[PDB]
Amino acid sequence: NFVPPAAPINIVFKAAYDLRVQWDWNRGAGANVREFVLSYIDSAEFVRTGWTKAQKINVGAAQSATIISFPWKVEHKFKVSSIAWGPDAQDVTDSAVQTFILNESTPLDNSFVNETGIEVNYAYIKGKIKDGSTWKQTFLIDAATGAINIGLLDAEGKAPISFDPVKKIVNVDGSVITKTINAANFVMTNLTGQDNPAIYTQGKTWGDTKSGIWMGMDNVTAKPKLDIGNATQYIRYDGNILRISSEVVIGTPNGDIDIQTGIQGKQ
Amino acid sequence: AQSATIISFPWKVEHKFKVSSIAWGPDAQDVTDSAVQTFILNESTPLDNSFVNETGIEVNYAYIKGKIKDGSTWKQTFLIDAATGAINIGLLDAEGKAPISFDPVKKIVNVDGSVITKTINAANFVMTNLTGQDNPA
Amino acid sequence: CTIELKDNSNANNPWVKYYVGALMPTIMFGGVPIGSYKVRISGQISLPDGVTIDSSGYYEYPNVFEVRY
Repeated sequence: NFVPPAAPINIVFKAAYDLRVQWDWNRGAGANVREFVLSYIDSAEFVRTGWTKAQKINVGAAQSATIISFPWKVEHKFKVSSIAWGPDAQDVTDSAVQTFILNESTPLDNSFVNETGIEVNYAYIKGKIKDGSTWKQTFLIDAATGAINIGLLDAEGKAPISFDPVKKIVNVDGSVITKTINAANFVMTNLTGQDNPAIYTQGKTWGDTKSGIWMGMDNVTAKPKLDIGNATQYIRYDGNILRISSEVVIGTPNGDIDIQTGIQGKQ
Repeated sequence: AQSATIISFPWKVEHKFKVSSIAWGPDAQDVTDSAVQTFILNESTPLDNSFVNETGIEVNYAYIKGKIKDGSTWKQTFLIDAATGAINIGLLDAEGKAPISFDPVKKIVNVDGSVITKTINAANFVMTNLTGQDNPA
Repeated sequence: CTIELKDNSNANNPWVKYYVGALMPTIMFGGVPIGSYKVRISGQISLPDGVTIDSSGYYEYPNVFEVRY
């Protein structure tokens, strides 16, 4: 039973030519969102066909979207679809279609134009957000080093995602989701002061009724731990003692049989 | 990418070009090179302006977006949001999906493929089931 | 035996149990904060009756040490 992600609750509009669309997203006990897509088509084209050959704009799970040079006095329709990591059948949920047309009666809100900021410099490429009287760095791209910090800076200055070709390292704080990973050394690390490095199936804990695998270092008791199997049939190992619930077989029949000659019995 | 661009190539000057092929593997055969082919820019060389139309780079205070013309329409391939630095890469297939993206707000980097690294230092090698039909291992 | 701990840097802190198990020549445990601690050790032995358990007067190491960080 996979619960698809919940579509954005509401849509608002801001205009300047340029048109901005931002959608609020709230979710509970549902699939987490990983990407947001907006599709915009002309209303007449929508009547002719349903969202087919409709230009789409994709964002990295950012609520606000910007359309530059929107058609003037032309009807349009939009939908915002949340994207999750589930199966294709319920991977994506789309919001309710909302029509919209640029009109002389629509108030012009140019505040969003000033509230952001980007700059192209020989030294780097940098994006900023206007916060009161100051500007906060969003992402940086240095010229001397191919370092790309992504995300609003922490109060202590810790960037969420960091890169370093100099050390040939890709540094990401948080989580990484990939279909597969190929490597030569899965060296688990106790990155935090009190972390517990381990490899396991999601939502599995040692000495638990779940049916997963758990392997890692238990910093609480400072001993390695292991568990493979369900609640009843399992291979559970603690540094002090090992327990194997399931039936165990050692060797194979005729393991030490003479190859040149067989065996037999007679009376 | 299968193509490359050289901006402001010198005119009336000969040049020689080789195309490498780098792959994961032993250092001895880590790379493979294309056949050497020289070129010259001259009136005898026909000019093809077709390639200018397809590519497109959009830079704005709001964001930086790269776009490609397909069927006489811009198609977004990667976007760099100026606000919050939301980044997604790759062409959109069927419903808009970017194979690679980074979410600083949720501190999650999403990849729709494989990641290759000599070493990985992670404190939780959680073995999830994403598609739901593939048993993870 | 059960082993308790208390951060001695502050004037008064509540003793906290961190290890419960069989008494051994050497005891290993982790998952403790960084502050300097005082350690008391007590042993509990079960009387033939399941309910009643005989404990010990808490013995405390005179030395006080910081957790090896």
